[PDB]
Order: sequence, then structure tokens, then C-alpha cells
Amino acid sequence: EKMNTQFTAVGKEFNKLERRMENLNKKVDDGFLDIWTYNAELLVLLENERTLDFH
Amino acid sequence: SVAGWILGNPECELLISKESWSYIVETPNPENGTCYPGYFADYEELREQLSSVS
Amino acid sequence: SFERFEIFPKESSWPNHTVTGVSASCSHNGKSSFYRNLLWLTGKNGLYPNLSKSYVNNKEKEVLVLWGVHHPPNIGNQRALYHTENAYVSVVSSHYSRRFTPEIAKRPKVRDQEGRINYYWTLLEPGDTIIFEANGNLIAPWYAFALSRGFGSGIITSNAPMD
Amino acid sequence: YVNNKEKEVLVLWGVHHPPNIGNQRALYHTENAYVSVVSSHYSRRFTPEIAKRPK
Ligand SMILES: *[C@@H]1O[C@H](CO)[C@@H](O)[C@H](O)[C@H]1NC(C)=O
Ligand SMILES: *[C@@H]1O[C@H](CO)[C@@H](O)[C@H](O)[C@H]1NC(C)=O
Ligand SMILES: *[C@@H]1O[C@H](CO)[C@@H](O)[C@H](O)[C@H]1NC(C)=O
Repeated sequence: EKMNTQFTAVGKEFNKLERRMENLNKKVDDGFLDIWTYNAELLVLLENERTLDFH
Repeated sequence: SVAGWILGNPECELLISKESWSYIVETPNPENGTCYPGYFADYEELREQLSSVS
Repeated sequence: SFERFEIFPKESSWPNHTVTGVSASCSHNGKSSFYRNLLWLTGKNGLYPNLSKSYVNNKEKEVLVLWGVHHPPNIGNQRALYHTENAYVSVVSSHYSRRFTPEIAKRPKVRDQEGRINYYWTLLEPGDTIIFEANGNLIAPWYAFALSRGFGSGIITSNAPMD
Repeated sequence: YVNNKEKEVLVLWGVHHPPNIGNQRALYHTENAYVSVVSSHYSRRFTPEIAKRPK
């Protein structure tokens, strides 16, 4: 339930003369992707032991 | 507005002795900006650079 | 909303310019045609009177207008369809203005055609005005687009079946 | 102008576009004017543009 959601946009398009935007857009998008993998995974691995120990 | 005051509008004369600051406070609908109409080139960059001075 | 509405009627707004301009690069069903929202303007009786039209956005919503400028590949063609050597167009608005000029030069063949049309677009506001002034090489608008942008969205590219 | 100070200086200027060729020749006595600003690493050549505009 804590996964608050909102309208999101896709990676936009750029012409060949504005490549700096494309890499900046990739860096921010990849940064969030890397964050959520480790954050989400380590949550269900740490909290799987919590429930197993609880039982 | 920043452009109106930087260009030296006849109004906005009460804020000449306010040289040093930390940031700039505007009005939600700044009216007395630039009198002669036109297109102020590189407006946004000017605001960022003038956002902080000593 | 995307109301595609006539803005410059071809039958009354250009009494002094020929409007049936066709291109072999945009053939449709085996015969030459042109765009269905723009209008290639040419001369008439060997004369090309400079044009000056205006529009006021009477509607209560934003309108989107397109237009283009044609660059002939050789000076002979330029003088043929416009009877001038140094043309100029201008498109003014309340807070928007530009002055395009044609550029003539030999270019590599693309789709069996050398000349180039540079398309441009803008937006208006309720009650705003847009004035077209030109003396040649103006591809005037023929259909505008009234739009109702709502909190943005995204564009998807795919090939999935429609359902 | 030479920036004698030991600090950055900000300078502003503008170009006036008359609405009709009659006014242009009245205040400047020429039909095709030109202005230019140059510095160590800055240079542009503005030209006036005359056209009818909304009030
Ligand atoms: C200043 O703004 C007021 C409206 O707030 C307007 O009536 C007045 O003409 C403006 N004058 C100048 C010099 O900007
Ligand atoms: C078009 O031509 C007519 C007569 O041939 C002239 O009266 C008019 O001013 C011209 N320009 C227009 C209709 O914009
Ligand atoms: C159109 O061109 C003629 C001469 O070719 C000139 O006398 C007239 O003032 C021009 N009109 C506009 C609106 O540019």
C-alpha cells in the first residue's frame, strides 16, 4: 500500500545535436532503476527472516 | 519582475539600496515588468545567475 | 479536443495568387498532390502581389498553426514562380516574431527532389493575434488545430494489434 | 569599455524595431541599419526587422 503512484512519462526523444540531454535522461532513469532494485530486494530478504523468526 | 527591475523601469525605484541579499522574492503576478514590449533573450539564465550576489 | 477547422479558406482568402500547387514528390494514387493542411502559393498573370493577412483567435482555447517556407534549388526556378530574387517572409504575434529568408543552393537529391520546405509551428492564446506578411516563398496555413492540452502524457511506439 | 575592476560586470543593451519604414527613416535617416557587439569570446551582429505587429 505504501507504493504511492502518479502519472509518469517515458524517456523522451532528442535529435542528434542534443545528445547531452539523452545521456542525462539515461543517468537519472538508470539511477532510479538501480536504487529500486537494491531497496526493494533487500527489504523482502530482511523481512522474510523477520516473519520466519516470528513463526 | 527581475527583467523589469534590472532594465530599470521607472517604477521599482524603492529597491535600489538593497544590494547584498541571499535570494529574491517576487509577486505571483508581477505586472510592472518591461514597458516597451519585446522578447527578452536568455531570460531564464539571467534569473539563475542573479539569484545570488554579494 | 483537436478540432481541425478552416482558417484561411482557399476560395476567398487568396483572390490574387494561384493556390493549386502540386509536387511530384507527394504523389497520391498515381497523380501529383500536396499536403492536406498547407498551401503552396504561386504567381498569377506573371505577378505575385505581396500578401498581408491576419487572424484573431476568437475561440476560448489555444490554437496551433503551421506554415512553411520553400527554398528553390536554382535561381531560375525562384524567379519563375515568384518574379523576385530576394524574397522574405515574416510571422508576427503578441509575444513571438521571426523573419525567415530563402536560401538557394544545390542540394543532394532526396526522394527525387532537391528543394526543401522548412516547417515551423507556434501557439496562440485566447484573443491573441497572428499576422502573416510575405512577398514570396510562403507556404501559408490552410488548416489549424485547436488543442486542449491536459496535464501532459506520453507517446508509445509499438506494433501490437489493436484491441 | 575595459573592465578595470577586479570583478565581473553585467551590461545590457537593446535594439529597436520600428513598425513602419517611415518611422525608421525619421529617427535614423537610413533604411538598412546594423548594430554589433564584440568581446574576447562573444560576438553577434543584430539587424532590425520591420513588420506590422499587433498592438
Ligand atoms: C503598472 O501596472 C499597473 C497595473 O498593476 C498598470 O495599470 C500600469 O499602467 C503599469 N505601469 C507601468 C509603468 O508599468
Ligand atoms: C487583389 O486584386 C484586386 C484587383 O485585382 C485588388 O483590388 C486587391 O487590392 C488585391 N489584393 C487583395 C485582394 O488582397
Ligand atoms: C508590395 O510591393 C510593392 C512593389 O513591388 C510595394 O509598392 C508595396 O508597398 C508592397 N506592399 C507590401 C505590403 O509590402
